[PDB]
Amino acid sequence: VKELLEAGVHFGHERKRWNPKFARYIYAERNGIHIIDLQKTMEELERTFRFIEDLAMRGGTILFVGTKKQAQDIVRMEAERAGMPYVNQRWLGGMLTNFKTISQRVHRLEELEALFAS
RNA sequence: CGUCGUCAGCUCGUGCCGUGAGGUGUUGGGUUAAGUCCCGCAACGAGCGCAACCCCCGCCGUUAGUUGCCAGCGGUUCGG
Ligand SMILES: [Mg+2]
Ligand SMILES: [Mg+2]
Ligand SMILES: [Mg+2]
Repeated sequence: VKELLEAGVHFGHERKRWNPKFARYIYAERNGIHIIDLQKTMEELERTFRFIEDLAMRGGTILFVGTKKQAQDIVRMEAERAGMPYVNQRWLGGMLTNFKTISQRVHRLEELEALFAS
């Protein structure tokens, strides 16, 4: 019910542009495309999802980062529905390490939403 | 105080990179008088600069008329 759908379009990408440390999961090469194996894919999906199901109800927050044209609005839609923050548009330089500084930009957003209804 | 020159610049906080000096921000294309602004961006902002806030000169209005003008019967030293 997982790989029945994951075998839809959700596997098989970039030809001859490959980071070869990813070759654990890389299955074959047909029409140039490095097709990715689905078995280790789904077990690695469980390895992620066990951690997500732990640290998602432990008060832990997920930060959904996606910048390409392909993954913009389907990150923006599915990111706001668990309270989890996202970056739909260009994710800036140091939102995380410089978080205490970009908190000032969030507060300027709040003190500008004060100036909207003003 | 003159000067580079009213020239568009010089920086900082924090983050990143770099052993380090130091970058980055401030590069790039566009744009203006301008580091002016926006689009991308390891940058996000901020400070002094620029601009604007000041004043004159421009037009119009309100108030005010011992300057000002004939519109007015009309004096008339016959002259604002
Ligand atoms: Mg500096
Ligand atoms: Mg270091
Ligand atoms: Mg400036």
